[PDB]
Amino acid sequence: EREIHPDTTPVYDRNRYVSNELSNAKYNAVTFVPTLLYEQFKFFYNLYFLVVALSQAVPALRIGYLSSYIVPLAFVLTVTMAKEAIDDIQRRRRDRESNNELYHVITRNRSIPSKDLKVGDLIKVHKGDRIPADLVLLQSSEPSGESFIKTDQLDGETDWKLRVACPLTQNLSENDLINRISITASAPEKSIHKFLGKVTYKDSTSNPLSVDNTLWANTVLASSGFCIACVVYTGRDTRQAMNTTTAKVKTGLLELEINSISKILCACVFALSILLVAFAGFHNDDWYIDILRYLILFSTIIPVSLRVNLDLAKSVYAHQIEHDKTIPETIVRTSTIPEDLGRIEYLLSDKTGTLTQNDMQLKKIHLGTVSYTSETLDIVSDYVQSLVDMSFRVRDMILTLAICHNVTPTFEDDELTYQAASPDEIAIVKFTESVGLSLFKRDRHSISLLHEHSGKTLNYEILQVFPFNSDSKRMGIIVRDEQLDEYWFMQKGADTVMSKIVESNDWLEEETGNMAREGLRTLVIGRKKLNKKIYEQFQKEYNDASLSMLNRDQQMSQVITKYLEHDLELLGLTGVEDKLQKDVKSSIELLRNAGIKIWMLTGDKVETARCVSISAKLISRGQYVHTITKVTRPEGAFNQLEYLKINRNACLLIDGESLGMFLKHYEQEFFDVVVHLPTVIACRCTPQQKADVALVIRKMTGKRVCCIGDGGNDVSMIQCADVGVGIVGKEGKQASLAADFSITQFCHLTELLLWHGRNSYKRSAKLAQFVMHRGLIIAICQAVYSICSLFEPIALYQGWLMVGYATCYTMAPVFSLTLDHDIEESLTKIYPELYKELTEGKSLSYKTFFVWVLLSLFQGSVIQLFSQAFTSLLDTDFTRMVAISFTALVVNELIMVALEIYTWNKTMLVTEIATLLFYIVSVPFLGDYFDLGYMTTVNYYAGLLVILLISIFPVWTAKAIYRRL
Ligand SMILES: CCCCCCCC/C=C\CCCCCCCC(=O)OC[C@H](COP(=O)(O)O[C@H]1[C@H](O)[C@@H](O)[C@H](OP(=O)(O)O)[C@@H](O)[C@H]1O)OC(=O)CCCCCCC/C=C\CCCCCCCC
Ligand code: BEF
Repeated sequence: EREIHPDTTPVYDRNRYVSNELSNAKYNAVTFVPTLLYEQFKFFYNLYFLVVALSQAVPALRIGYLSSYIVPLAFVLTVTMAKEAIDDIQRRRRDRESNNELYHVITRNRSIPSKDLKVGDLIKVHKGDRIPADLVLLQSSEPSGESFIKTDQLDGETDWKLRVACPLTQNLSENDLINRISITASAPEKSIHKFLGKVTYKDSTSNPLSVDNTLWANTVLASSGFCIACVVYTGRDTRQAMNTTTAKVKTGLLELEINSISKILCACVFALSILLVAFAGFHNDDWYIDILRYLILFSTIIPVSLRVNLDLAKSVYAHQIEHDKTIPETIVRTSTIPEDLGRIEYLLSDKTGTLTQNDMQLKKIHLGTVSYTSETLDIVSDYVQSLVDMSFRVRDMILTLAICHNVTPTFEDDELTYQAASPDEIAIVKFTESVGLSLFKRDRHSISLLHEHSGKTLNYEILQVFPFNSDSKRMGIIVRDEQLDEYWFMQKGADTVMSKIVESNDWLEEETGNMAREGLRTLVIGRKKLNKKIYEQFQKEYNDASLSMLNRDQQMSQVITKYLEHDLELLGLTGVEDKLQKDVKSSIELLRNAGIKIWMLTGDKVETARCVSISAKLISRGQYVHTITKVTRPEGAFNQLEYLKINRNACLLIDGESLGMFLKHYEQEFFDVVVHLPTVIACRCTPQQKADVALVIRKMTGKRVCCIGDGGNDVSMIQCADVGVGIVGKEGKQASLAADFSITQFCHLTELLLWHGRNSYKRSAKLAQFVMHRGLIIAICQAVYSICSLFEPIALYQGWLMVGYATCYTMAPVFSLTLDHDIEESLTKIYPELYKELTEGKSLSYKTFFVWVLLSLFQGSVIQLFSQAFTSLLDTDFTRMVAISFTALVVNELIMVALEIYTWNKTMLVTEIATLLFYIVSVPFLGDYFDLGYMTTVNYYAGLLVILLISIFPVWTAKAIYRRL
C-alpha cells in the first residue's frame, strides 16, 4: 500500500510511519537490569558466587562477617552494570553523529537533519550527498537524462549503477511537483534488486516504477549536479535495515573455559568437604549443615574473586587496545570478549573497502614490441603531444583508449568530472587525460577531445554504439572523423573473447599470461579502417537485421561479425589494477602463516574477485583455482566430489548463488570439503549469506570466526560473527557503528590479533591460574588443619584474616600479571608462528587445572604440616601456629607471582614490594587478637625460611626443567 503524497504535514509522523534514526541502541531503561542480570547470571561460574553470597539468609550458615559476602557481590554487580551502561551510552553518543546528518529540503524551512526527515519530504541531494533513505528520483540535474549512484557501501559492487528519472516528472517543475503529485510503493521487502509501485499526476495519469527509478539506503550519489526525490521507506523499512539481523550478546571462549573448570572446582571442594565431615564423624551429627557450611567457607574466595579480577582486567585490555598509537583510533565497542582475540582460526574478509580502495589506474600498457608503465608516462606523453616508427602504434593506441568508452564528462566549475558506468572506463579516460589527450565533451552524435600542448580540440561523430553487455564482454563504436574524412571502428573487451577476432597476435597469449599473473584487469583494443559507402552497406544490413517482432535478433550479431569485427588490428592491451589497502599483500601472508584460514566473502563480480585475490597473494604463485559458478539445484554435488578427488591444495572460487545452494542442502558435505582447502572466495554474496557462512563455520568446526568489513554489506556478518571487526571507511561508518572493534584500515588487524589478542588471552589465563591457586591453597590449609586436629576448619584464619586474604594483602601482585608482555611489540612480525601455539587448550584444560590442584595441595600441605612440626596443636601455641601459617601463605603468593612473571616492568616491582610492606603494616601492627606470637626470635624466621624453601623448590625446579627442555 503506502500511498505517499508530498505535503505530509497532516500526518507528519503521528505514528503513521517510522522515524529515520536507525539507532544501534540496546536495553531500553525500562528493561535494562531485567535483561542484563538474567543474561550474566545464568553461567555457573557467576551463579556460584551469587548462591554463595545469598547464603546467610538462614542463620545456620553464617560462616563469618556479612561484609565478606555482600560487599564483593555488590562490587561485581555494580562494576558489570557500570561497564555495560557506559558502553551503551558511548555507542549512542557515537551513533548520534551520523543520525542527524543535514539534508537540504524543498517542502519548507531551511535544511533539516535526518531523524527529522521522514516519509515524503523532498530532498535536493547534492553531488556526494549520502542518501538518507530509500528514494524515488523524480527529477535529475536537468541533463534530460539519468544520474549515477555508486553502491560502494550497500552491496559492495565496485561499479556505479544507472538510475533514470521518471519519464513524466522531468517537466512538472517544483510548483506542480510539491502541490499534488502523489506516489505509491510496495511494502518493504528484502533483496537489493526489486521495486514496485507507481507515480501519479492529475487525473488517471500513471507510470510504472522500477528498481532503476529508486535510490536506496547508504548508496552515495555520484558525479551529478542535483536531483529531487521524495523518500518512500524509512525507519527500519530501508533495504539496508531490513537485510540485517538483530544484534546478539556474545561471550568469550575464556569465559566458557573458566566456567567449565569452575564446575570441576566446585565439585572438588564439595568432595573435600564431604571427606572432612565424614572423617570427623561427630561434628554435631547434622552432617548436611556442616558440609554446607564447609562448602560455603571454601567457596567464599575463588569465584567471587575470579569475577572481580576478570572484569577489572578486561578494563585494562580495552584501555590498552583503545590507547595504543601503533593501532590509533581503534576504539573498542564491546568491552566483553577482548581476550577472544588470540583464539581466532577463521577470518572471513570483505573485498570492497577492507581490501581494495575501489581506486583504479592504468598500471601498465602493452602494445607489442614494448610496454609502458604508469611511471614512464613521459614517453607516451611526448608521443601523443605530437599527434596533431612506434608513433603510429602508441598515438593510435591512446587515441582509441580516449574514444572507445561510455564516459560522459560535465563541468560544475573550471574542473571537469566523469560520470561513467564502470571504473574501468573511468580509469581509461583518466589515463588519457593524464597523458594529455583529455576527454572534454560528450553527447549522442558527438564525441570530442581536448589536446594538450597544441591546444587543438578534436571532434568525432559516433555513428553507432554497441554497449558493454554480459556474455558479450565487447564494446565498440564506429567513429567518423571530420578533421580527416576517415571512418573507424574501435573495439574494447576481454582478451579471452577478443583473441579470436584479433590479427595473428603471436605474442598476445604470452603477454597476457605474464600479465594476469599480477592480477591486472586485462583489456585488449583494436581498430579497423572503413570508408563512407561500406558503412552504408553495413547499415542497410544491420537495419534489416534489426527487424522487430521477429525472433532472429542474432542476425545483428551475424552482420557485425561479417562486416566490422573480423580482422581488427592489434593496437595492444591495458592492465587496470585495484589499489589495495596499505600492506595488505604481506598482512595476508602473515595471518595465513599464523594458521588462520583466511577466506574472502564479497558482493562483487567473479572476474574482479579473482583478479583481486591473485593480486593480494591470497592465491599462491600456482594453484588449480577451481571455479564453481552459477550452479543451481542439488545436482552440483559432482563439483564437490571432483574437489575431493582433486585432493586439496586447490583454492575454491564460488559464486554467491552456488554458495547459497550448497550451504542450504549440502551443509555438512560442503563444509567437510572447504575446511581442508587453503582459501575460499565468494562472489555476489548477498548480506545474509555471509552471516550464514559465519554461523555455519562456528557451528560445524567449533573454532572461532573473525569477520572484518565495512558498510552495511557486512553488518549482518559482524553481528553474527565472533570478535567481529569493522572498518570506518570513507563516506560511511555504519559498519563500524555496529562492529565489536574498529580500525581505520586492514593493516591494523595484523597487530590487533597477533599481539593484543594473544596477550589478552595469555594474561587472562595466567590470572585465572593464580586466582584459583590462591583460593585452593587456603582451602587446603584449612582442610588439613581440620584433618590433623579434628577442630572445625573455620577455626583457622578466623576473623579479619579471611577478608585480608580475599583482598587487600594479596590482590595487587595477582592483578599485576595483566601488565606483562610475552614478547616485545616489534618481534610479533618476525615470528608469526608463536600465535599457533594456542591452537589447542594448552592453558585452561582439565589436564592443567588438575596440575594446579596438585601443586596447591602440596603447597598447603607442606605449609600447614611444617607449621605444626615447628609448633604444637595445643591451644597454648595457637596464636603462634596461625602466624607461622598465614604469613607463610601470604609470602607464598607474593613469591609465586614473581616466579611466574615473564618480564619485570616498573609497576610490578613496585606493587609486589608495596604489598609485602603493606602486610608488614598489617595485623602484626593492629591484629593482636589473632596471628601473634613473639614472632621475632630466630627460630621463627628460620622455620619460615624452611617452609618457603620447601614450598617453592618444586615449582622453581619444574620451571627450570621445562624451560631447559
Ligand atoms: C551511567 C551508569 C552509572 C555507573 C557509573 C559508575 C559507578 C561507580 C564507578 C565505579 C565503581 C568502582 C570500580 C572502580 C574502577 C573503575 C573502572 C572503570 O569503570 O573503568 C574506567 C577506567 C577507564 O579509563 P578512564 O579512567 O576512563 O580514562 C582513560 C580513558 O579510558 C582512555 O580512553 C584514554 O586513552 P585512550 O585509551 O582513549 O587512548 C586515557 O587517557 C584516559 O582518559 O578504568 C581504568 O582506568 C582501568 C585501569 C587502567 C590501567 C592502568 C595500568 C595499565 C596501563 C599501562 C601499563 C604500562 C606500564 C606503566 C609503567 C609505570 C612507570 C611509572
Ligand atoms: F566490500 Be564490502 F561490501 F564492504
